[PDB]
Parts: sequence; C-alpha cells; structure tokens
Amino acid sequence: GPLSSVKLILQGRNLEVSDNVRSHVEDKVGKSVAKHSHLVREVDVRLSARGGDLSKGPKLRRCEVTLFTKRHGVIRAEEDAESLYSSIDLVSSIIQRKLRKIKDKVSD
Amino acid sequence: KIRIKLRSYWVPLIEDSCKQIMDAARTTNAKIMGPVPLPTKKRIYCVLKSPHVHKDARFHFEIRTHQRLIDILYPTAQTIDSLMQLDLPAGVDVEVKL
Amino acid sequence: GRGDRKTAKGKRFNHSFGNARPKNKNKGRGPPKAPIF
Amino acid sequence: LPGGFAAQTVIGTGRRKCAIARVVLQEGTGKFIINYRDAKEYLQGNPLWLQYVKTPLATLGYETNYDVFVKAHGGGLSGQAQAISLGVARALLKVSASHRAPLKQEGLLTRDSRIVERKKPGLKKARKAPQFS
Amino acid sequence: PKKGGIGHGGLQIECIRIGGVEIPNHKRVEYSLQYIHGIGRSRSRQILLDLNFDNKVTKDLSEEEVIILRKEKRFNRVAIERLKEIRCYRGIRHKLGLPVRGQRTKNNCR
Amino acid sequence: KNPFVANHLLRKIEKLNKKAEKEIIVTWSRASTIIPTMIGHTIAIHNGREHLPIYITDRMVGHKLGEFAPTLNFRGHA
Amino acid sequence: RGTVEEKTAKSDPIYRNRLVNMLVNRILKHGKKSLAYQILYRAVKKIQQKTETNPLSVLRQAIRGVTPDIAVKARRVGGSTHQVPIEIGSTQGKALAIRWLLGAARKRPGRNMAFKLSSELVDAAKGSGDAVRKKEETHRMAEANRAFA
Amino acid sequence: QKINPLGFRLGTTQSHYSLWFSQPKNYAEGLQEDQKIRDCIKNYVQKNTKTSSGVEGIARIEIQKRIDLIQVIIHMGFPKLLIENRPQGVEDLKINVQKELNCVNRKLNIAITRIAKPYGDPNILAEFIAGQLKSRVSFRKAMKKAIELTEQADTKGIQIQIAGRIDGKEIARIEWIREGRVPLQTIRAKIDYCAYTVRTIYGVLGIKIWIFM
Amino acid sequence: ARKSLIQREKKRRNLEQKYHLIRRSSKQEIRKVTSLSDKWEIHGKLQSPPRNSAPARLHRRCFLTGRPRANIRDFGLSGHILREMVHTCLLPGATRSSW
RNA sequence: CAACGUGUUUGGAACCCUGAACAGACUGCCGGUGAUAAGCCGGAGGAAGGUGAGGAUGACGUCAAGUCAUCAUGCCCCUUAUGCCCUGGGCGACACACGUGCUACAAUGGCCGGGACAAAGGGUCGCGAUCCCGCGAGGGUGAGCUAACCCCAAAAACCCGUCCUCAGUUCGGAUUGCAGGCUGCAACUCGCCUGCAUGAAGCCGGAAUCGCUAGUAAUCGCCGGUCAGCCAUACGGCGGUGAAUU
Repeated sequence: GPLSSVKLILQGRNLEVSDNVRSHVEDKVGKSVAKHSHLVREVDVRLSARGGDLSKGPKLRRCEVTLFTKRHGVIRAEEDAESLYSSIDLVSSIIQRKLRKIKDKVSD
Repeated sequence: KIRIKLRSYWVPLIEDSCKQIMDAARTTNAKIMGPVPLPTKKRIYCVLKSPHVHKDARFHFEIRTHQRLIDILYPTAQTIDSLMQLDLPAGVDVEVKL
Repeated sequence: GRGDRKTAKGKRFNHSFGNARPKNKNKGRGPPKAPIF
Repeated sequence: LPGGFAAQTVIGTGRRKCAIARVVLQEGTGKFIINYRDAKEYLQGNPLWLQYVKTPLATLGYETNYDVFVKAHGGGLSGQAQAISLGVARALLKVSASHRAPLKQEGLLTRDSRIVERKKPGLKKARKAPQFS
Repeated sequence: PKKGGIGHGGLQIECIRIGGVEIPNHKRVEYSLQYIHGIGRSRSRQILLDLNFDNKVTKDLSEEEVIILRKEKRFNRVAIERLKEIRCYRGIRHKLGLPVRGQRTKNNCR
Repeated sequence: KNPFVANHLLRKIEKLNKKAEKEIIVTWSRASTIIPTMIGHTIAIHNGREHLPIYITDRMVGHKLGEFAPTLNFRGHA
Repeated sequence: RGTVEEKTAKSDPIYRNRLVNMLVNRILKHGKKSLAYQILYRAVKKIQQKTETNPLSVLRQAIRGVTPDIAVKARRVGGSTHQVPIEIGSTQGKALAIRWLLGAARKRPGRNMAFKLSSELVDAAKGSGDAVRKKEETHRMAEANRAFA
Repeated sequence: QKINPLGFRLGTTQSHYSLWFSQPKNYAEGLQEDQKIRDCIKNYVQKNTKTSSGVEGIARIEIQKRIDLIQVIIHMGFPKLLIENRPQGVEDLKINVQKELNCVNRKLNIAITRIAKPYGDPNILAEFIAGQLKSRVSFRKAMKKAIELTEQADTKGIQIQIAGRIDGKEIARIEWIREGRVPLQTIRAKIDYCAYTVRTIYGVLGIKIWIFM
Repeated sequence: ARKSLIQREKKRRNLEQKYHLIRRSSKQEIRKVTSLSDKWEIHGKLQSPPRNSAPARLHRRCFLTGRPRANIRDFGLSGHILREMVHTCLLPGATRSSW
C-alpha cells in the first residue's frame, strides 16, 4: 500500500524481514488490491515462517491477511506454502475472490 | 464466668461438638448460657485460572470461618473437670477468656 | 475535577491527604476566604 | 426528640436492600420522627421519598389519625424511605387486618427484588463489558 | 487597574482578578484577603485607593511577574550549564517527571 | 534528611582529600550525592558499560551522580 | 423475543400526572433525580410566573404541537430502500414529543435549565423555537414521499 | 474445560482431608507441615516397597489435629503388605514422620485402615492401570481388564480416560470408555475420581478415572 | 522457578536471621535523634555492610513450586497450584463459594 | 430495645441482626383456551408465580488454539558453560502506528461553609484512637482491639446558603521550576505524596465502531489483594442515587 490505500501493518514472527519481502508484500498485495476503489480501514498482514531447517516439521511459510473493512464485515485468509512468495501470491488470489465477493454482492 | 470460643471450617463439627459440650455441661452442673452464633468470618480469594494468558474466567473460592461463643456461668471443680474431661472434637478450635 | 490534585475532589480521587481534604477538621486547613459584605 | 415509648406494642418492619426500618405506629396526630429528626429534615427536602412515606397512610386516608416515629438505619435514603413505607404497610396489617384488601391490591405489601448484582469477572459492572475492536 | 510591573487583571471579582495577574501565589492570594482583610467577592471596581496601596505593597512582598520568569530561566541557563539528564532531555524536549515515552508524549512532541 | 554516600567513595575522599590530589579514579554505586569536599575531583561514573570521567564543579552541588552520566546510547533516527 | 411485560407508569410526585412524571424521568441524567425534579418544578414555578394558566394546560397544549402522527421509517424490500411513512402510535408520540422538546431545550442558551426548558416550552406553546420546527422538518419529509405506500 | 468432581462437591457428600482449623500465618505453616507429612509417607512407602514387589495404592492421607497430637490415617487397599510384621512398618513410619514435625514436640498417631473394596477406589485402580500400562501391555487389554476387574468388585458407573502417546505413536490421543451412569453434574451423586500421571519411557501418559458409586 | 533461585531466597533468609535483630535494633538507635541530629553520618557506614540482609531484598516465593509472582501470601502458595490443592480436598475450608 | 449522666452500671429477648434446622412456589388452585395431553392466556392466594434474581456449573468435539517461563516430562543440546555468585544498567528508550482505561470540554456546572444516611472488608512484625508540633504530607505519645468490642473510616454523589451565570472562564488540569515529607542500605536513570509557581491542548468529536432489556445503563464513593513503599486511572469486590427503549 504505497499511497491512498488501506493502512498496512506487518507482523514478522520467526522471520527477519528484508526489502524484497515487504516490497513483495506491498507490491503484490497492494498492487493487486490497487484496482479496488475500496476504503478498507486496516490490513493486518501477519507473515510467519516455520519448520524445515529452522525446526521440526516441513518447510513452511504461512501468511494471514486480515481486512477490517467498512464494506460488509472483516475477512482473513491464511495460506501455507513452500516459500514466502508463493504464500503471499496465494493469499493475494484468495483476497481477490473475497473482495470480488464483497463488491459483487453490492448489486441492484 | 468462662467464655469458650468454637471456631471451625465445618458446621456439623461445631454443631455436634458444641452439642455434646452443652450436653455434658448441662447434665453435670447448673444453668449455663447457650451457644450464641456470632457471625461468619468469611473471606474470598480470586485465583487466576489458566496458567498462562487468560485474564478473564478466574476461580474465586471462599473460606468460611464459623464460630460460636458459649458461656458457662459457674466454675465448679467437677465441672472444670467435666469440660477438661472432653478432649473430644476433631479439629474445632476452642478458646478460653473471662 | 478529579485529577486536579490541588483541589479536594482531586485528592479524594487520588486517595491522599493535603490542605483541601483534611483529617480531623479542627486541625489543618488552608487560608479562609472572607467574602464579608 | 424526647417523649419515648420503650415498648413494642404495634410494630412494623421493613427492609429494602441495605436499608432496614422498624416502625411503631401510635394513634396520634402526625408529627412523626425518623430516628431523632423530623421527616422533612431527614428525608432531605421533598423528593419522591417523603411521598412514599405518605403513600400507605393516604391509601387509607389516615393522615391525621396516626403518628409513626421511626427507628431506621442501613442503606441510603431512598431505600430507607421505601423500607419505611413497607414498614408502615406491615404495621397497618398488625392493627386492623381488614385493611388487607385495600393495601394488597396496591403494591404496598410486596417487596421489590432491588439488590445490586455482583461484579462478574471479566466484566466491569455486572453487565458492563470492555469494548473490543 | 494596573499592578506591579505591567501586569493587571480585568474588571472582575477581586480574588479571581488577582489570579489574573502574572504569577501570584493563590494561597497568598487567600492571605491577601486576610492580612489586608480585603473583600474578595467585591469586584476590582469599588476599591479604595488605600486598599490598592496595600495590594501593591503586599505584591511587592513576594516574587512576581518578570522576576520569576527571570529566576526560572536562570535555572534554564543553569539548565544549559552542567550536563544533566534533565538538561539532556531539554536539548531533545522530552518529559522529566518521567512518563513512559513509548507512547504519547505530546506536551512536547507537539 | 541525610545525604547518602557510598562508603568507598567516602574513602576516596579520605584518601585523596587527606594526602594529595589525583585523577580519574573509578567508582561504582551511582546513587551517591555530591558532597562538596569532592569538588575538583574527577569521578568515573558507571554508565552501564564503562566509567566516565566527569569533572565536578561547585555548580553541580546538591544532586546525585548519575544525573550527570546518561545510560542510553540513543543516537536516534527513530 | 416476544414482548415486554405490560407497563408500570406512576404519576407526578406533587401533581399526580402520568405525563409530567414521564417528563421528569426524561430530563434525568445519571441518577440525579432530585436535581431533575428541581429543574422541572423550577420550570413550573417559572411558567406560573410567565403566564397565568395551569401548567398542565400549557404543557399538554405544548406537547400536542410536538407530537407527530406519522414519521419516516426507511424500510427495505428486495434490497430496495423505500422511505415509506408508517403511522406512529400515541404514547410513542409522547416519548418523541418530549424527546425533541427536551433535546431542543438543551440548545437555547443564556441562563439555567429552568429558563431553557421554559423558553423552548412556550415556543412549543406558540409554534416557534425549534421543537415544533423539528416536528415540521420530520413531518414535511414523510409528506414529501407518499408515493411509496 | 470441565471442572473436576472432587473440587466441585466440597460443600456436601465430599469432605476435606487435611482436617485442622487455624489462623493465617499458622495456616501457611500448617500447610507446610501437611505437605511434608504427605511427602514423607509417599516417598517412604515408594522406596521401601519399590524394593518390594507389587503396587501399594495409598489413596487418602487424612491429617487431623485435635489437641497437640496429630492423627494421621492412611487409606490403602492392601495394608498387610506394608508392615514388618510385629508392627515395625508403622513404627518406622512414625520415626521418619517424627523427623519433620518436632517444633513443638507433640505426639502423633499414625494409623492405617483398609479400603472396603480396593477396586472401586480410583486412586488404587488408577495405580493398577498405571502399573500394567507402564508395562508393555496395550490400552485395550489393560483397560477392558480394569473394567471387568472393577465390575466384578461392585461399582455402579465408571469412566476411564487415558491421555496421549499410546503404544507406538507420535500423535497424542484421548481414549475414554464409559459404563453405566456417570453423572458428573449431579451434585448429590458422589463421584470419586483420580488423576494419575504415568511417567513412561517414550513420553508421559495421563490417566483420569471417574467412579460413580 | 530455577533450582538456584529457591536457594537464593533460602540463603538470603539465613542472612536475614543472621543479624536481623542486631542490625535493625541498631537502626532503632540511629533514628532516635533526640540526642543529636548532625552526626552519625559515618554510622550509616555501619548501616552499610549488611547487603543481602536487607529485608527489602527478601521475597516470598511459592514453596511448593517457586513462582515469584501471584503468591497469595496468606497461603504461601502460588496461583495455579492453589487450585489443585483446593480441587483435591486438601485445603481445609476452601468451599469454593460462588455467592 | 430501654434508663444513669457522658459503665459492663440495671433490667428485656419483646423489634433488628447474627446462624442452625424447618416451611414455602410445585402451573399447586380457579376460569378460559387447546386431539382428553403437553402447554398457552388470565385470576385468586401469597413475601415471591411460572427457569423468583444472580452465580457456580461448560457434553462428544473443533481451532493438529495457548502454555515445555507455574509444574512434570520424551528426545536433542551446553557442561572451567547455554550452569552459578556479586555490583551497575535494562525490562521505564521514542520519528510513529494499534488497543484499553481515567480526566475533561463546564452552569444537571465548579468552589467554599454547615448539615445527612451505607455496605463489604482488613488488621498483633499490625490497625493505630487521644494530645502536642507543623499550612500540610508527616513526627512523637502511644489508650483500645487476635476482632459483631477498637482502629483503618471522613463515605461521596445528595440537602441548605455565597460567588462566578458563557469566557478557554473561579471550566480544564497537562508540562516545568523551587521547597519538603515518608518507605527503605539506597528514590539519578525509575516510587508515592505535600506546600508554592505555571496554566498546554481541549467548546462534545469525521469515516467507522462498542456496551446494556432494570436495580440494569449511566453516575458517586468505600475496601481488599500483591505489598517495605509504590507505577492501581488496572483487577477482585461492595454499597449510594438511579433511568429510557424493546
């Protein structure tokens, strides 16, 4: 969310965040919810990672994105993928369907 | 001339123990002031229930100190030996004052 | 109001004692106002 | 005010939440006394409170007919006035019980369930909850 | 009226009007209704000139308008001198009764 | 009502102010007062990691020592 | 949920009126019932000082000119929002009447609440001020949309 | 989640154990004394019967203080297994219990009683399923074995919950079996329960036995 | 807590009863300043060398486990342990009243 | 409850209260509605009427939710160290962002004076009454109480008078300075409180959003815990006044 958009809030758990990470966050999330015309209040993007070489369990990168919008409720999407980038793109797709669910349900 | 205090956490033990102390004290001697129930020293404690973070939904338990004052009028020697004969009650704390 | 600790209502809120909220009203008081006539 | 009675001839009791009230109802004029004060100066002017005192006697229209000097403590002033009121009702029951039908038909012999609910843990005032966003 | 250096209050009640002066002592405002026995509830209007003389003398008896500005800023040039944590937090305009400054310090963040 | 002094700092006073003047000499125990028989001495105040040399003027009198030595290395582009 | 248990409504403290007791409960703010009592009876002792009729007459005649017979209930059918007017009941019009009367009485400044409630009360008694104008602007909006039902 | 029965029924039908009535600082010190007595008895019988063969099953240790004298009742099911046959078991108990109470040298009577039917007492039966389950025996054989082993010895209703890490697993489970009525909510009902933790080799197990009598 | 900190409170308590009455009865004589006001500053030097015998430094942990926080002082136990010594019929009188 | 004048001195157990047992409320009665039933609507009686009110209570299970920093522990890992002791810091930083509370923005108000009524708690390393010193926080003296006795403890909103009666104000109290007191070896970073000084922002709050169906909401105080003292405007309670709407 570079300008004019919903307020971005990152959470980094078990993960040192970089330039490419949060840059990929605001560009993929923000620039895929850039054709929005939505005054969504708050986006909480909580980007944790787990397992593989870090600890026990498979390599996981798990993102939850929550939108506290005015427009008919709150929404959240959690996806767990092999990379950060596949996580954030996949949640980007899910939140595209949830926001088209909201905009398309405002009809008549 | 003597005041004995009966404190416990249990009502059948003060009821039955004070029952038999009043029984022995009446059947061994003369007129004796009855057990006056003076009120319950009762107090409450709030315990944080879950070990970690759950601030709501706690466990506040309350302890109840029952107590009866009971007064025997005249110190007679076999009556003092009647009361000190009975080391009967199971835990009930008994005290003596004038 | 109630945070105004130089008052009586403020010290009553703060659970403290000073001039305006006295103990033993005979003893301890600020200057007394004299509107007179 | 002096001029005692020192007995329990025709008594009446009453109790709202923390406010108890015992009354004795003497066949007199009407200058009646809460504990040792006048009714006006103890019930602190004329709110509804004094009118709740005047309610059961004006139900039977016995305003001149009696004199009810009252011994009461506990609680605050409104509930103490209510307990005075139901003290008057239970007192009038214990003189002329044929007044059961006017008094009980109105809400004078009953008692409200006015009791302060306790704080419930995780709330603030037994219904008040902290907000969330 | 006009009081000691330049400062003065409106045409209001006398205790409040002395409160309108730059820097008097409010307990000694109450004492200036007691040693002088000035009538406080009466306004600044209807005051005899002997009462104005007594007011100007008793207001000369304690430190006031320009003087306390001078001495407090003397403790501010003192609070330039000797390198203290109060002084270091006044180079950077923090708060020195010590709030937790992780949030909300806007008497000085402005 | 009574000024507080660390007693080894009092022995620093009783060692240098009785024999002869000296230098940077180290102390712990930051909470001590000024004690105007310390003026002109340089006191090394512990700041969390090291000891700082602080010259003691007669203007610095009537406080405690660690007001003079800050503890937080907040350079700060916050 | 089904219903409310019927009602219990007592009369005025010193006049025995079910309307003026409703008004003294509506001027009440957080429990200070002796003070709201004081404001209302200073308003009555004010209204005896302004004109020379019964305060029940100027009060009831005032609230007849505040009470609406119809109002806007912005209802919905099929997702479509009609501003259709539905005829309001009687005691509902009492509560709305002293509602607008009282809140509008909390705007006219200058003096204590006795003068404020007195002034907006006689303005309700003369068709002026703000409460009866509020009746009109909530009345000329439901009149403006009778093309719905 | 669910409240435990011996906590829930304390006003009626269930009595406390540490039955001595005191004052606050003396309450904390009396609780010190109680905990060290239960420590010395538990650790005592665990040592001097760990060298011996079977399980003991000490259910209740009631501690009472009438006068400056402390009645200690021990409710085990198999009390003949304890003593060194003249009375020397309870004598040596009385020695090591005297070792940690002699602030005021007040006498104490350690007694011992029999459980009426030891299978029907959930601490003892929980110790049995603890012992067999600590040996390499499945949940089903041992747990059904505890059930029919119980119902031959006259119990109305029973619930057995065995917690995670059963025979070979890396995912915890819960496995509970019920027979008859076990109404946990009925306050009159007199359910006695136990919650024993089995310390196995490949983890920790949790056994929780409710018995409706 | 850790195994060290219980014995921290233990050895700190031994330093309490080591010269508790001696040092704090000395302070009973220091604060009595009827005789003199200006002097005795050094005698705060004699107040100094008890260090861990300051009763300000002495905590009260839960004796059964050792949590330094939420110790209800009238029982000596912690928060969460106090449930399972109520819920196991162990504390006398704990009638769990929910009035 | 009563007398004596400001006790254990006299009576009484008659009111109140304390606290053990009992009784009571169960659609029990009546009417009417309903396949005769479950019930439903009303009425009487009754202190209370249709779970009387509040609580405790939380099934199988979900989120492989939280807790290996209450405690216990599989496995792994460190072991003249990833262990332990001591002093100083730090958890209290600060361009900002998010959340919960308190104070307010005033005449239903604010101040002063004089009046009035609570409950529930706590306290022998304590609570500390009385008298004196001090504007005060506080200092000394310490009677009484192991608690229905004494103390904390003044309840406050409320009532009656005086002032301001529209202002950034006698609203509001932030921030800072000077001078103190208490606790404690020690109060600077980082405690509370008193006395004076200053008087910031703030004229009821955009988009949005939350709690509550009655002694509730709102509003005013009191107490406890932990505790040497406190960051408590929080938490756990307890009374006072006390609604509107469905």
